[PDB]
Amino acid sequence: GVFGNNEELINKILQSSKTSNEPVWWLPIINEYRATLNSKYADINQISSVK
Amino acid sequence: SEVPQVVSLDPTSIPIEYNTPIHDIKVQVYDIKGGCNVEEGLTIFLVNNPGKENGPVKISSKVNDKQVSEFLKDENMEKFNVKLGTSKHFYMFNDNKNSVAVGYVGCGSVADLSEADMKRVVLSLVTMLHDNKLSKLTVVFEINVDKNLFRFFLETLFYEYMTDERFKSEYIKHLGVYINNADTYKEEVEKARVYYFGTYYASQLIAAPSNYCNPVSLSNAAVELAQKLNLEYKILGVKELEELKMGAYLSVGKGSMYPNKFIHLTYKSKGDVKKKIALVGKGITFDSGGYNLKAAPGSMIDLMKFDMSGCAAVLGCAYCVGTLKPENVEIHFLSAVCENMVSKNSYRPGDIITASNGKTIEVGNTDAEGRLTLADALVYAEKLGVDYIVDIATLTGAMLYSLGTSYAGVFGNNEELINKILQSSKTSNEPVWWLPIINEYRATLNSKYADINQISSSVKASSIVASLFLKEFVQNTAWAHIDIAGVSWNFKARKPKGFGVRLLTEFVLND
Amino acid sequence: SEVPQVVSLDPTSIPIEYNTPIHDIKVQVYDIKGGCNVEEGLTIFLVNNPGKENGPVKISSVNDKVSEFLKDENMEKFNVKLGTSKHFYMFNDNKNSVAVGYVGCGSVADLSEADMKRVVLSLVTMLHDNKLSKLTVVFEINVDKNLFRFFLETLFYEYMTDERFKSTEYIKHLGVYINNADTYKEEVEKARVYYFGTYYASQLIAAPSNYCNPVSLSNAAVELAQKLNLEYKILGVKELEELKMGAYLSVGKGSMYPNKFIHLTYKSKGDVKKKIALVGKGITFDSGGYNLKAAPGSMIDLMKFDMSGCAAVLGCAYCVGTLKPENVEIHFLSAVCENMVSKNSYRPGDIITASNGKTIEVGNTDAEGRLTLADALVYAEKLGVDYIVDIATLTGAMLYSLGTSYAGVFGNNEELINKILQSSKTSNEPVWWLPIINEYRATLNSKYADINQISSSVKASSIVASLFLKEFVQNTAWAHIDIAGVSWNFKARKPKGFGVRLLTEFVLN
Amino acid sequence: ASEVPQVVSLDPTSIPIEYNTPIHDIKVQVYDIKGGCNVEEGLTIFLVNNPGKENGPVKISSKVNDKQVSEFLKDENMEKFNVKLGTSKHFYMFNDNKNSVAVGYVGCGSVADLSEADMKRVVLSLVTMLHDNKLSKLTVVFEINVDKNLFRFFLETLFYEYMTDERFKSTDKNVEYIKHLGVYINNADTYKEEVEKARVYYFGTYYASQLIAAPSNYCNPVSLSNAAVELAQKLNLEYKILGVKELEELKMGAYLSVGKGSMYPNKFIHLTYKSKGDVKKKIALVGKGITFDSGGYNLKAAPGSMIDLMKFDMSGCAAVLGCAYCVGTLKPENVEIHFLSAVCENMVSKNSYRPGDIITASNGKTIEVGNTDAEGRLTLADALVYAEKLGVDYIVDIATLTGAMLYSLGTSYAGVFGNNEELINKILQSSKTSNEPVWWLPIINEYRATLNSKYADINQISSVKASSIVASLFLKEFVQNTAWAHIDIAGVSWNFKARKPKGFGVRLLTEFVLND
Ligand SMILES: CC(C)C[C@@H](C(=O)N[C@H](C(=O)O)c1ccccc1)[C@H](O)C(=O)NO
Ligand SMILES: CC(C)C[C@@H](C(=O)N[C@H](C(=O)O)c1ccccc1)[C@H](O)C(=O)NO
Ligand SMILES: [Zn+2]
Ligand SMILES: [Zn+2]
Ligand SMILES: [Zn+2]
Ligand SMILES: [Zn+2]
Ligand SMILES: [Zn+2]
Ligand SMILES: [Zn+2]
Repeated sequence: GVFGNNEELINKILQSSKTSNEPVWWLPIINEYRATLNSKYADINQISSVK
Repeated sequence: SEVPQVVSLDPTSIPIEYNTPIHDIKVQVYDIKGGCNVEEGLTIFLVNNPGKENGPVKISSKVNDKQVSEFLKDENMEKFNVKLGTSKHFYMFNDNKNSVAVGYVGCGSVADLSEADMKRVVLSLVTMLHDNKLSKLTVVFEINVDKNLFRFFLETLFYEYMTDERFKSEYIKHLGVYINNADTYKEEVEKARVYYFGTYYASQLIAAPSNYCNPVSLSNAAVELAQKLNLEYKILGVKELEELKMGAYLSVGKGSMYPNKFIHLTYKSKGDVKKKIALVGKGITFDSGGYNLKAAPGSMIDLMKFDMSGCAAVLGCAYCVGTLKPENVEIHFLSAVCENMVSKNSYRPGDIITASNGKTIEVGNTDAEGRLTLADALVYAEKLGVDYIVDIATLTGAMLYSLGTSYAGVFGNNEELINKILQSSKTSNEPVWWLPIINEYRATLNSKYADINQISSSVKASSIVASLFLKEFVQNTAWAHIDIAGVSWNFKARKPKGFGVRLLTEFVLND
Repeated sequence: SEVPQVVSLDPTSIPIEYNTPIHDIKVQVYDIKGGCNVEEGLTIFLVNNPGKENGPVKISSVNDKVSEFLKDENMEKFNVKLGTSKHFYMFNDNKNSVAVGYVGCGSVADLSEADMKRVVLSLVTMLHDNKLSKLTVVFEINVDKNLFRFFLETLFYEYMTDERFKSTEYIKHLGVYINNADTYKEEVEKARVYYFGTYYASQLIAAPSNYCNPVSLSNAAVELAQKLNLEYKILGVKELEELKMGAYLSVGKGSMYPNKFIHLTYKSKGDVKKKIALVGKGITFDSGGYNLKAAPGSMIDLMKFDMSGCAAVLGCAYCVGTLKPENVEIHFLSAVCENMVSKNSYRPGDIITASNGKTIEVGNTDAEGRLTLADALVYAEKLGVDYIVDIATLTGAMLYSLGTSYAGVFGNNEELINKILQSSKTSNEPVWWLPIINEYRATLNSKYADINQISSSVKASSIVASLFLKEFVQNTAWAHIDIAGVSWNFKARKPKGFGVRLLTEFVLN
Repeated sequence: ASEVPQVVSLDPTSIPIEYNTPIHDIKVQVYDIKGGCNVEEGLTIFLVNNPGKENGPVKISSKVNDKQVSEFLKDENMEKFNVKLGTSKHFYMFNDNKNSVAVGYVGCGSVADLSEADMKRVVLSLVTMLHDNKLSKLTVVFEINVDKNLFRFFLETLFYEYMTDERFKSTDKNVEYIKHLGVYINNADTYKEEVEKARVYYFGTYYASQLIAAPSNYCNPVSLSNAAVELAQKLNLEYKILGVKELEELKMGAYLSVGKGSMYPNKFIHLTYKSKGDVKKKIALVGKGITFDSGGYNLKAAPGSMIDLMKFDMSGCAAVLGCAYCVGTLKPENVEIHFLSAVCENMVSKNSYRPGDIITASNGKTIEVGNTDAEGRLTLADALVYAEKLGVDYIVDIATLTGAMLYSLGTSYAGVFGNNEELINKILQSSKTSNEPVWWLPIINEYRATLNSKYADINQISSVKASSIVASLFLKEFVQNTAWAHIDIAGVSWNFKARKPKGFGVRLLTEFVLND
């Protein structure tokens, strides 16, 4: 699986995947799940409590 | 058909609300460039603050009321911030000594609002309404929304505002909207109200417990829906299902006290037909798992009336299509409805059953019941001679591990159809992500004795494997499969989402 | 009334022993001051020793010169460790062979509920391996009038052996030497009655579920009512439909046995200054339903025990019907059914309607007891009674809370709680008061129904369940006795018949 | 003051503590309702109910010394709103001086006597009005009846929830605490004494909360004992911290074994308060101080285990130090109090103690370990032996001991066990006046036999699921002839929904020390 913050880079990853013949699939970074990392005390949680 | 009972106190029909209080709301849209009137009711400003995170609230719209303008001055509003979803509202008297409420909902610091961002904004509004007895709500959009997102706003507002009290023992009458380019958005209002009910209608079917919503009662409700819309309808019973040789579907329901019922609605255009579309929905009114009983920690068996969400999504689409009445199109709404139960009459792990296309199938897990019924529905669908077959189903719990509770996955054998669905996901704002059918896993379905395995032994990646199974029952037609298992139920709100209704409708309307 | 069968070899009734060898035992009680004589059988001295580790035994009295065996020098070789025992056989003055011995009662002077039980098991052990015709017991320790009765009751119960289901002896006389004997004599026949009431309950609980089903159990209740002389009424499905008991009826939907609501009634010849309803959970087998008991620890092979509340209720009916109390009206209630897996069963998620109109969302088909108890409490309150006491094996959490010795009681009225606690003291069946915390009520707020059956969370399972039941009592003092932890004796692999003596002491006081 | 060991230099060497909180900067003024209410600057809130009528209409019943604000609050206008418990509404209006003021209410239901949970629900609603609003002044008007204790409880709880812990934030923080608090109530002069008593109890509670919320890399045996020393110094309390060598001398084999696997040396905390008066009662308070409970070789690996929460296993100690603050501040008369905690960390190592190991307590009793995750009773055992040698009238210990508390009493009520009815009844009474709910649970002697070890004097655990009772039976064996009580707060210490500690026990223990 490939995740990213930039479509140009991701597609380059996909393009390299095609020519290297090492298969990779694009998966989404879903911002709605970001709130599950809101820690009560630290700046951020390491993990969710959203499987 | 007569719904069988064990005792006389067992319900014989699903209660359905057709006339909702939402249908009583007169909606008016005004242009923002002209300023706001704040006479009656509750007035809410949707405000953001670009580049300053949790920044101060600043209203920037002239209001034709001196008492409310003093309230909305910057010195007073800077006492609030725009953190997404945050809200404040005050009750006060305006210039003519009438009681009004004014407030805001924070829309963050990001110009571009998402499908999720808009949902949290809407919930904040809804929280104020569930505490409000007033007759009018006015919403002022000091943010950017396209025509689609504005419709999504109304749909979501409508959906959340409505409360289901069928099993229990002061709604607004007017909705005002100030938005830029108002006249372009007016056409979205009544389209939203339709999309609203289709989703809520599906919601009612899903939320209905399995003693209320069973194969017979759901098929009866489908007929009743068809009669109110005027759609051709046909319910296939066991005897006909036996002569169509639908052994996979029929096996699944053997252990139920309720006869199998196959739902077939049809919309036909008065036009000439340039597209035939079949929509297929998973219709398991309760998934106990059968002899593969759902007893493992996490199985969520208390939630398993929801396993007919796909079917509900299809009926929800049927309402919208039957109401909006698109042209040049013929739509078949299909669902092989049954109940997956434990009994002496139940089918067993290891049983080899024969689908209606002649393929023999070895059952390895009776809780993989959905793909077995869908198999027969897909064979039924393709013989209809359609251009597109789209199935939607709460098929695999694995989706929770892959895409989660917000995005559904779409699989298919045809890239154009997949692309059309993604486009439909993008204009309906019901998020879908394209997932692969990896052909290399196909060998894991090779049975030693039967034509094909029902499940793999091996290859965790069950969502793909389930799609590989389904692909075997569509021979020569463009087909797509949407797993809504992760997204169907709203776990936080303890209610259904009615997911898929708007997605499928946008697919038939914009194609 | 006819028990349905799958095959002809299936039992159509519960076998019941009414006339036990215990009812055949001659009991007489003497004052220790007159001395003891050791004619026939086995004579046992109950002795303690304040300042023991445990310390040596010392006897004190015997009108037969054998006084010498029990001399201080020989007896000092044995110790008084609670439960320790030794008995020796000898020839007496009349050249007859007699057996003499001791049971150690520790050093704590006033013996408790548990400790006295340990004494009895030790006594019973000697009786089970010996062919005695008479047993004589000497109390060289001090006990209450109530604890003595408890001694007798427990003795009788542990001594009795259930052989109903076997394919492949008892003493006829019991002697007791104690001081102020004339004060204890009234306790003897009361004990034998409490014995059978307890043993009767034990018989019902121990009866396997193929023998003890909703029909066969309701039949036994009628037979009990008939011999006793108690007014009886048995509700079948058609009158339960009437009455709209949807919660109770859903639980039994998956069973091959029709639901039967048991209603026995006792009315005093006195004038009635108290009307009491006793309600018992009567699940003849708890499979758990679609929430099948498949998890480790569920003990599904024991779930015939899930009608212990019902059994306790009928056992109480025996004592009440026999002892015939004054100024009391008692209703013996149990909504009996079976929780099974079937095409006809109720499902997780189902919304059902109780007889008071409240809609209930089922979250776990294994939370079946509170569903049946809900309708029973509505029915109970409709009789227009002053006190409602329900007793049920409701929650396994009780094992984590109080364990296997003390039962928990919950309630809405402190006086009723006070009477139950007082009854626990004189009945010597240990009970502890637990709180109904209203702060947890919100966990039952359903999205669709009037109320949730269970919490989704809130591991305070016993308290949440008590909260559930309380919603079905509007204006009556009600207490709830949870015997899920105390009903079964795991070590001895038999029932305790817990609650029979507790409930009876409650109506008597 | 000892040196906190580090594995890397980035390891924290002290627990951050906020002593001077924005709450302490708040000027609190109390007025009598009979003089009327002035509707100021800031936000003015009415606490209203409607006795015997459920979700009934709102009616203000206190003279407002403003014609414009009286007119707005006339009930013609107010009955469109209801008093449903937790409900709240905001009002905007202009007063007699043509100034803009804010007014509102919080519904207090229909039950007249508000329980502690109800009042919390009232307070939580108040805090929502305080959050996201930049008020400079908050005014509360009591149109409901509360006794002196419940009024104090109102303040304590208000302060607690209003306060936000930002010690461990760096790149996350945003907007502003009120500086003034006005209270309108009838018979105000009787309630004035509760104000500063609340401010103290609040912080003792928040102080305990801060220690518990502190993660185990911050809050360890050394850093926690350091914080206790530092606290004693600010309060002029006598302190002594026992290290490994003294604990060895004192032969505390049970306590010392538990800490063998930790990189942090064991630290025993002993604070003391003595009145200049003559001492007429001596009390020992013992708190469980496991800075992290991994479970040891009985590792917490089962699904319900809550291993990320186990920094909270020193809540008992935290309540005790929190009590020390309150006592050290209020300075009670004729009393001598010992604040004790055997602090350590239960870890997995080559040096860890093993399941099956037999250890010797300071009173000579040999103990067979059956489960290393039952480490708390081992530390309390030596702490209780230490406590009794001090020659006190009462020994009260408080601990997150058994998860069974969640199955028995839940998350709201703590359990108390004991060997003396008069002590149990003083603790229960303290629960009433502190409004920290506690319920009396039994120590069942029939269960003592399962602690009968084949080789050691006694087993650490049974092999009988009544864990809280068995643990109490264990502890009872380490108090010979002194009145003793055990408070199991395992279920009530952490607020799961809020995702924070409660600081449970501070007010209960403090009230217990004060009312004799
Ligand atoms: C299903 C209900 C919760 C009742 C159930 C019960 O308590 N089940 C649980 C289990 O043993 O798995 C459990 C035990 C202790 C603590 C928490 C949960 C009881 O056995 C019953 O079926 N009564 O009808
Ligand atoms: C097991 C111990 C004797 C005490 C321990 C405990 O009670 N654990 C729970 C229990 O026994 O109910 C639990 C165990 C496994 C899985 C889930 C929950 C407590 O957490 C602790 O370690 N205190 O120090
Ligand atoms: Zn399934
Ligand atoms: Zn399914
Ligand atoms: Zn059950
Ligand atoms: Zn049960
Ligand atoms: Zn532990
Ligand atoms: Zn611990």
